[PDB]
Parts: sequence; C-alpha cells; structure tokens
Amino acid sequence: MFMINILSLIIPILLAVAFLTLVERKVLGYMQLRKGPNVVGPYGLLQPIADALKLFTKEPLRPATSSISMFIIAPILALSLALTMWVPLPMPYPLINMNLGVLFMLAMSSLAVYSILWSGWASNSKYALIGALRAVAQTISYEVTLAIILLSVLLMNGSYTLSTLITTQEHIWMIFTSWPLAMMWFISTLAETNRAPFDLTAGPFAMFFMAEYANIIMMNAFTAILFLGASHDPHTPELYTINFVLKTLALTITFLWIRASYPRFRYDQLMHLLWKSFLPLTLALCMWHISLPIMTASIPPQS
Amino acid sequence: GVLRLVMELSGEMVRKCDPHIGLLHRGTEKLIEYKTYLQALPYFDRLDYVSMMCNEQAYSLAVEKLLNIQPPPRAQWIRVLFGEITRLLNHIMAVTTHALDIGAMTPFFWMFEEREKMFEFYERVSGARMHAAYIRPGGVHQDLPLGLLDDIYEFSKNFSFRIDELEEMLTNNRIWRNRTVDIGVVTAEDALNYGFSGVMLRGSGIQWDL
Amino acid sequence: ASATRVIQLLRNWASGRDLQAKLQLRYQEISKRTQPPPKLPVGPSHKLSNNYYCTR
Amino acid sequence: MWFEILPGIAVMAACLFIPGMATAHIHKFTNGGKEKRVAHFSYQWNLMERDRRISGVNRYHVTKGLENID
Amino acid sequence: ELVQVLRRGLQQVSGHGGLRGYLRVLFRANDVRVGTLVGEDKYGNKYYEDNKQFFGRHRWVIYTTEMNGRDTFWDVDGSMVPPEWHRWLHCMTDDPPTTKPPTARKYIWTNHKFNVSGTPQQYVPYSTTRKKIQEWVPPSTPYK
Amino acid sequence: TYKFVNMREPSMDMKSVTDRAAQTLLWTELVRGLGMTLSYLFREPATINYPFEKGPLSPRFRGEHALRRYPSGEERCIACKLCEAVCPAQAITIEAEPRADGSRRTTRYDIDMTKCIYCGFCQEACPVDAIVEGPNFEFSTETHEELLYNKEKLLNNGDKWEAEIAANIQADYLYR
Amino acid sequence: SRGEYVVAKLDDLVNWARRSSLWPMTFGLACCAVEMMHMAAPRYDMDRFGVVFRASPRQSDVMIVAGTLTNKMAPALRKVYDQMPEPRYVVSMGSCANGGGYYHYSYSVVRGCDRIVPVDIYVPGCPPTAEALLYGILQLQRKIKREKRLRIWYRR
Ligand SMILES: CCCCCCCCCCCCCCCCC[C@@H](O)O[C@H](CO[C@H](O)CCCCCCCCCCCCCCC)COP(=O)(O)OCC[N+](C)(C)C
Ligand SMILES: CCCCCCCC/C=C\CCCCCCCC(=O)O[C@H](COC(=O)CCCCCCC/C=C/CCCCCCCC)COP(=O)(O)OCCN
Ligand code: SF4
Ligand code: SF4
Ligand code: SF4
Repeated sequence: MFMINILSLIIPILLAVAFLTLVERKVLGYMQLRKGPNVVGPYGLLQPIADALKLFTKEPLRPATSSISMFIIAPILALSLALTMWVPLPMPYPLINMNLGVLFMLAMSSLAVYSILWSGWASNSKYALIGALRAVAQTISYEVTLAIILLSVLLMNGSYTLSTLITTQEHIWMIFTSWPLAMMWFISTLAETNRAPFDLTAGPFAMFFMAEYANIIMMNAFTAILFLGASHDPHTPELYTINFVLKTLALTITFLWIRASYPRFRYDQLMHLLWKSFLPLTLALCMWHISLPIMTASIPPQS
Repeated sequence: GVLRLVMELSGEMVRKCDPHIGLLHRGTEKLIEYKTYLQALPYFDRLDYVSMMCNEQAYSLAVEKLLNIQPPPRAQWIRVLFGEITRLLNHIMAVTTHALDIGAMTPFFWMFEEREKMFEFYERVSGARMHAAYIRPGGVHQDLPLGLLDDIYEFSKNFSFRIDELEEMLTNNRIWRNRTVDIGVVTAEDALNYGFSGVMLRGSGIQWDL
Repeated sequence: ASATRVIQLLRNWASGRDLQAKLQLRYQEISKRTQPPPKLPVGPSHKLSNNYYCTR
Repeated sequence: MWFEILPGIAVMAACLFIPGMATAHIHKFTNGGKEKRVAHFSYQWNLMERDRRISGVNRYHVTKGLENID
Repeated sequence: ELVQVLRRGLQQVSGHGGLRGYLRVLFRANDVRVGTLVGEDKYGNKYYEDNKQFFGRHRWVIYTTEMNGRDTFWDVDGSMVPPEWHRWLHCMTDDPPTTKPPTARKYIWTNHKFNVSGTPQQYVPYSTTRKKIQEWVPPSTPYK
Repeated sequence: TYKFVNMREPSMDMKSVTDRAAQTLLWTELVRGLGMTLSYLFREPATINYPFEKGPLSPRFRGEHALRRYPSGEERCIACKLCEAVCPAQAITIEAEPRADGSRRTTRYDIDMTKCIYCGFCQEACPVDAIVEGPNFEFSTETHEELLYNKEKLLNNGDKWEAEIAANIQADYLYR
Repeated sequence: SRGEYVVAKLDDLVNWARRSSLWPMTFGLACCAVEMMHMAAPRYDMDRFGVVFRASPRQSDVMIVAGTLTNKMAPALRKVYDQMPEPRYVVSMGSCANGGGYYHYSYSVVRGCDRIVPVDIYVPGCPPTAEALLYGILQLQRKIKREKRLRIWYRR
C-alpha cells in the first residue's frame, strides 16, 4: 500500500496549495479593510476551483520560436521538486525515512534554480533573461546562508535525520536555544521562495504557481519542525500531526502578513543585506554553535 | 498613468533617461478656443484630474481678474474649504500610489476609503463625484446643502488618526527609508533654474508658498 | 461598531491606540438624508432704489 | 468579519491533516499494529533480518516470545 | 463573549425561516443578516433596513425571483429597482415610498423595466424626421 | 510661519546608541508595522454588498437624461435650443417646426451619450425644466449604437423615471 | 438526448468557471482609471467577485479601456490587445473611450476605442461611478453566462 501513501501525500498537498490562494486573498483583504472572494462559493470556497478551470480552458501562448523542449521541461522540474521535498518530512512518521534527510532537502532546493534558469532562457527575450539572472543570483545567495544556518542548528541535533529533531525538542523548543539563527532562517526562506519583500520578479503558468506555493508551505513546515518542536506520543501520533499542522499554518499566515505589511527591497539592497549582514552573523554564530556543546559538555548522542 | 520612457543603462546604474510624452495629448488648448468661457470651464476638471476643484479655481480666478469682478465672501470661503479638501485628496493619492509602486499597497485601500468619503462631499455639492464644475468664474454654482458642514466636520475630526496610521506604516520603516532617503537629491539653485514649484522646491529648503 | 470586548482590547494593543473613539465607519452620528427647506438670502444688489447698474 | 477567513483555513488544515495521519495508519496496517521499524546503521537491519527469518512467515513484525523457546 | 455571538448566529439561522431560507439567502445574496421589513415591491422585491449597521449597509433589497419575463433566482441586477425604491435605496431620501408615495400621473409607467440591452427588445436608434426633399414623379401617360 | 520636517539630531549617549542598535538587530519597527496591520485586520471591513446594497447618492446627482412633461401629459420642451447652444460637447442635436395645433415642439431631439460629459449644463440652461439629468446610472450597453438617444428614448426615460425625478427636483429646486 | 445534455452541462460549467474568475488588465489612460481604482477600493472590493486587481496582459481575461485614446497611443493598445490569450473581452469605460467624448472633434484623439478593438460592454459616464463600472462588469458576466460554445459545435 505504498502507492496509496504516495497519493495521500501528493493529492492533499495540491488541495492545500489550491486553497492557500483563497486564504491569502481573504487575509490580505481583511488587513486592507475589505473582504476577499465571498461570491463564488458559500464563503469564497469555490473560487480556487473556478480559477483552476478558467486557467485550464484558456489558450496557451507558446512563444512560437522558443525552445519547446525546455519550455515544457521547466514546469515539470519545478512541480516535481516541489512534491519531492515533502517526502523526507516526519509528520510524525515520514513517508521515506532517510538518514540524511536534511541534506536531501538541501539538494532538492539547490536544484530548484534550474527551472528559473530554463524558463528565462526559453523566453526568447533579453529583458526576461535579465530578470531570470537576477532571480537565480538571489536564490543561490540566500541558499548559502540557509545551508550554513541549517548545519549550525543541526549541531544540537546530532545528525541529519529529521525524526531526531522531534527527540531533540522533547522538552523545549529550538527557538529558545537559537532565536537569532531562526530569525535569519525565516528571512532566508522568504528570499528563497521569492516572497515579499523579496518579490523582485495559462496552464504552465498555473503549474509554476502551484510549485511556488507548494514550496512556500513546505518551507514553513520545515521551519516548524526545525524550530518549533511538537511533543509526539508514540501511541497517538494524531496529536503531533495536529500540532505540526497548526504551527505550519501559523507560519504561512505570517508570510501573508509580511507581504501585506512592507514595501519591497531593491536588488542591490537585498544583495547587501545578505552578503554584509547575514553572512557575517551566520559565520559568527556557526563558530559559537560549534564551540557551545564542547564548552558545556552537551554534545548530542548519535555518531 | 500612461508613459513611455527610453533610457540607457550601464549595468545597474541609469546613464540617461528620456521620457516620451504626448500619449494623452487631447488638444485641450485648441478646443478651448471654440468654446465660451463657461463651456471651457469643464476642461480644467479634466486637466489634473486628481485635484479637480483646484484647477477650476485657477481658471475662475483668471477670468475674474480679466472681468474686473470679485466673488462674494461666502463663495471665497467655500472655494478655500474645497481647495483644502482637494489637497487632502491629491496628497492621499500621491503618497499612497508612491507606496503602492514601491510595493506597500495597504495604505492605498486604507486611505481610498477616505477618498470615497470626500467624493461623497463633492457629489453632495455638485452631483458629480470628480468633475464637479462647481467653481465658476463668478463664484460657485450652488449653495451648500443644509447638512454638509456637519458631515465635513465629522469626517475631518477623525482624519488625523488615518494619517498617523499611514506614518506608522511608512515613516520609520527601514525598507521605506532605504527606498526613499538620498534618492533624487536636487539643489535649491537647480530646482529654481529648472522651473520646479511646490514641494519640489520646499523639499530642498526653499521657503516659498503661493 | 460592534465587537467583543476582547477583540477591542486585542486590536487596541496591536495598534497602540483607542480605535473605538475614532472609527473609520460612519454611524447614526451623520446628518439626515432628508432636510428642511432652505432660504438662501439675496445679494447686495437686490435693492429697489439707488441701484443703477452703471455704479456697479 | 475576520472569522469568515476561518472556513478556507479549516479546509486547508484538513488537507494538511491527511498525509501525516495517513502515513501513521498505513504504518500500523503493514506493520501488524506497531510503528514501522526504523533501520539505520545496519545492526538494526540485521535485527530485522533475523526477525524475518525466525518468524516462520517471512515477516519481521511477527514477534516470537518465550512461547517459542520450548 | 463567544456564547453571545454564536447565539446571534443561531438567531440569524432561525429568523430566515429555518435552514432552507438560510441557504436560500446565503446563496442568493451572500449575506444572512436580518433587518426590519420596510416594504414589499409590486414585482416582488423586499426592502430591509438596520440602523445599527454602518452607513451603506443599513439598507438593502432582496430581489424577486421573477421579474417581467426572466427568471431572476440567480441573474439579478440593480436596474430591477423601481424608481421610488431606487430613491430610497440610494439614501437620496430618508422616507420610503410606503410612508409617503410618489405623485401619481397618467403618463408615468405602471410597469418598470430593467436594462433590456442584449435582448430583442433593446433600443435601436433612428432618425425621427421626415424626408426634406421630395422627388419629381414622372407622368404615367405617354408623351407622343 | 514654516516648519522643519527632518531637522532632528540623534543623541550620541551610550543608551541612545544602544537603543538604535537594538532596533537594528531586533527589528522593533518592523514588528510595530506588523502590529498595526494585525490590529487593522480585526475591525469591520468597509465593503458594501452590491447590488443588494447601494452607495449613497444625493438629489443633485447627475445620471441618465430624460425629457419631462407637464401634469396634463404635454411635453415641456419648446425647442428654444438653449441646451444645444450651451452643451460643451455638442452632444445635443435639435430640429423643430410648428405642430399640427401650432405648438412650438421639436421633431428631433438627440443626445449622443458617448459625447456627453454629464456636466448638467443643459438642465440648468433649460427655462422650463424640460431636459433633466436623472438619477439612473446603471444603463451600460452591449453596442455603441444603443447609446445614441433620440426623442422617443429620452421621452421614455422621462415617463419611466418621472416619480424619482420630480421628487429630486422638489428636494433641490430651492437651492437653484 | 444525452448527447446534447452532456454538452449543455459542460458548457454551463465552463461558462461559470470563466465568468467567476475574470482577470482584467486596465489601460489607465486618463481619469476613468481613478474610478476603476475606486472600484478596487474597500467600499466595492472588486476582488470579492473573483475579479483580481491588475492582472498581467499574458494572463488577462478582459481589457478595460479607461480614458482617452489618442492617435499616438492607438498602436500600443492594439498591440496589447493582440497579445492577450483567447477568450478575451473588452469593456469601454467613459465617454472618451466610448465615442471620443469631450475631445471628439480633436485632431489627435481616436473617436471611440471601437475603431481599434471590438468592444463587448460600453459603460457610459464622465466618469462612470465605480458602482456603474461594477454594474458593467456584472453585465459582462451575464453576457458570458449567455454564451454557448459547445452547443454550436455539437449542432454544426
Ligand atoms: C473529480 C474529477 C474532477 C474533474 C474536473 C471537474 C472540475 C471540478 C468539478 C466541480 C465544479 C464546481 C461547480 C460549481 C458551480 C455552482 C455555482 C452556483 O452557485 O452558480 C449558480 C448556478 O448557476 C448555474 O446554474 C451553475 C452551472 C454550473 C454547471 C452545472 C452542472 C455542471 C456539471 C458537469 C461536470 C462534468 C465535467 C465533464 C468533464 C470533466 C449561479 O450563481 P452565479 O450566477 O454564478 O452568481 C450570481 C451572483 N449572485 C447569485 C450573488 C447574485
Ligand atoms: C553571551 C553569548 C550569547 C551568544 C550570542 C548571542 C547574541 C545575539 C545578539 C544579536 C543577535 C541578533 C541577530 C538577529 C538577526 C540580525 C540581522 C539584522 O539585524 O539585519 C538587519 C536587517 O534585517 C532586516 O531588516 C530584514 C527584514 C526583512 C523583512 C521581513 C520582516 C520580518 C519581521 C517580522 C518578524 C519575523 C520573525 C522571525 C522569526 C521567526 C521564527 C521562525 C540589518 O540590516 P540594516 O538595518 O538594513 O543595516 C545594516 C547595515 N548597517
Ligand atoms: S450634461 Fe452637459 S455635455 Fe451632456 S448633454 Fe447636457 S450640456 Fe451637453
Ligand atoms: S430641452 Fe429645454 S433648453 Fe433644450 S430646447 Fe427644449 S425647452 Fe429649450
Ligand atoms: S471619459 Fe470623462 S471622466 Fe473619463 S477621462 Fe474622459 S473626460 Fe475624464
């Protein structure tokens, strides 16, 4: 019954990313003294379905000269990576129990830039290529600090196994052990998914949108598991599932809140932000988190 | 609005910027020559269409100066009141669309509710939300309805909190400051020699207000 | 505006002000949509005498 | 009012309930009512292989107690 | 607190005639508020007010399901309001046409019509004047 | 009298420098802006439920045009052509002649509604209150041709809206 | 029979989906754009009908011409219109776009945007109220609801 498990992982995620559009519209509207969609469906609830059908029945505008191969490949890679990044996560029990699950998620996120590169290349435009290059540069820049912050945090866990993160946070959350790293991690996950204040950039358009929103939800779930450790009772995992889902929803709504609250950076300003504020602090706190367990004789078990 | 902008870039930096205008040239000045003064009044509503009443007042004052007459005191007080209301409308529009273009977008809705209230005032006085054509070169078209002043007072006693919320979203925000500070710096002498007026002068320290 | 006493406290704390004192939404405090007839006085030149146009 | 955002969120929450819960139940069903065995480091895998060989049914989760010691 | 607001929601469900009326109003108007009935319309529109709502929401109309010739269960529009209720509903006056009705005339339409654009009964412009120059008519008789 | 908007000098004592450093490193003003947006979410939206609710209007509002008539049912227009002379947009076209009873009436009265600027000069130029600009604004059309009104269409508009038009004129005529 | 019943229901579904999510791009040429932004302001909240604010041309369902179209601007508007994916609709807002308006007798103004692109709905006014533009958008929705593409294909 492994195929049923794969399907019960894939399908609910796609429904969640479909209704996240509704939630975002509703939340931004109410923060803007108005409503979101409240006409299509009893409480707007049929708006995502109408959006999907309309998008899937509209003419697709193939560039008529661009590389059709990469034009079709880019959304495939984007959505495949987005759906793959959900497999490693333990909610409480993971679909695939990987020893180096964190490294696997890092590698998937690193691949996620080929879709941007290929979509920019296959637009047959100089301006869109400029935009794609900017997006790729921002993404790689911030995944640097994601990797460094992540290993610094994992030094208190003892391994790359994501399940052990539940064991590490049995008594206290990781947010109390390292809140500065969590702050920079949150900003880096904003900048990684091209979300405001870092949003400088028919069918396949919807495919790309689905991939981006799935990446948003997965990144927030990863943040919740990494820094907000729920308590897991082996004889009733549904408590852990509900707690983890609530925390993930809170973080996604916080993304919407941030989008509704701020202006956006310039390109050079966010580049300077990273390279001159996050990287120095990230290196310093990596040094500190290497030294800390040895100084206090609190090194985690697994080797 | 509608704008074409041809520029030359060396990498990130802007080297040259040449704006192309005339995409909204309707030929208003030639059309005015075929109308009477009254018939030519409504063009000034359409000129700067965010501050409709102020445009009307300028034309009316010019025609009054040429006619050698003067509006009565009540008309003048009405004109100054609605000129200040129009200044509120225009500054809301300018600040919130600036912020929207930068990417803030929330104060736009917050303040466009107030803009809707001021269109209610414009509508009560003239029957039209924007192009009122209320200020005529002899005064104003019609008297204020009986309950208008009370509603204006009720509106204007809550607006300071709206400006405060705008400032809380914008003034001390570091992203906003980094987007605005030291951008487009213009000296007083250049502002004067280039024909600037209004805040473009006063932002450079020139003390001038008509 | 009608809101639960707890919602009012939450929104007041988050904003930093008293929201109930100055509300964005208009209520019965506005003027009536039916008003008494006006009278609208006449101007200075409505005299019956000493009002030749060449003097004004 | 704001609570009219709650329906969609609820729907979204229900969707995010489905994967994890499903996994748990499947791990109960294919593992004889117990959590799926974790096998890192290859000593754990050796334990599972020994269990599978001594079950008599080629299934590691069929546990043999003292009733099998004779 | 929470108990009070849930009781008010329950009263809203009760005051629309039960569950069927609740879903009817929710799916026809996307609103389930209850207000005092102000008037019935001869075409079937119903008019409600609630002076504790803020300005703009204190008056509303529930449209009839069948106006002159079309089913209007879903396809409603604002042009279906007759002029007297139009004047009241836009807050041009504080007085509904029930307490004081409009003046009666022999030329005023007894049946209001909605916007008939895109229907066979749409308006088609034409010149309402006669022919200016009329032509010469040759005789029917032979000339030779 | 003039004011200074940005002529403040930050204090350089250790406590003020530490406060600014705490603002930089802990994002205090960003959290303040988030707090205002959160507070602002927890209040009533300003949206009205159109078309079941309508925005406020006034007796003075200028909408679709209408030709009126006297209580006997006889039309007020006397073909004086002042509305046509005053129209800033040249949107009114008029032709007249003596009627069968010798009355001074129009045979043609067109208003091009795609030329009209809805200034209402025509109704304030009329000496008999014949042409008015009524309170209707929901008269959008699917073809250009149906926005070119002739005398029959405008007289129909008058007969259709006479109740509301007369009430509005009663409300507003003492200000004119 | 079932052959026409199935296409009738499927056409109804496609029409509902198309009209319940109308994504407009707006040509804010002149002061009718202020009234369309007032239609997106909190009081009317066009987004609550499924009509998003400021869609991109490559994913736009309807074009709203709001302002005067000058001769200098007409080719750009036609170029933008051609780019849009089909099915595409055009709403003409205000006197200037409907028929030239107050600049009809000008040397530099297009006497109606329907010389350049076909128009589905004409919203009159100078400017139309935001409520009048909302009435026009809902009229376009009803017009979309009336159309029936699958029946024509089945019966041809
Ligand atoms: C599992 C396999 C899925 C495959 C793909 C299928 C797509 C998903 C299926 C679900 C679609 C959801 C349909 C929702 C339609 C109901 C909307 C309803 O409320 O509309 C009303 C009903 O109108 C119409 O009668 C609805 C017709 C919709 C289609 C009817 C049956 C179609 C079923 C065919 C599905 C089979 C597909 C075959 C190939 C996949 C009219 O309201 P409207 O006018 O808007 O709004 C006016 C505004 N007011 C009311 C507030 C004043
Ligand atoms: C005794 C031994 C103790 C061990 C050492 C511990 C000491 C720690 C003290 C300092 C730690 C603070 C570091 C935390 C992060 C600091 C990074 C930073 O401050 O960068 C800012 C910039 O940071 C930002 O502004 C990014 C904001 C982007 C918008 C996003 C809004 C997010 C705010 C809402 C709350 C976010 C919640 C985050 C946590 C979530 C948890 C999952 C500086 O840039 P500028 O002000 O522009 O000037 C630099 C040039 N001089
Ligand atoms: S409202 Fe103005 S533009 Fe329109 S017909 Fe009357 S006078 Fe002419
Ligand atoms: S409508 Fe009035 S102003 Fe115009 S021609 Fe007739 S009587 Fe004269
Ligand atoms: S149509 Fe009227 S309101 Fe719109 S831009 Fe032209 S003159 Fe202004």
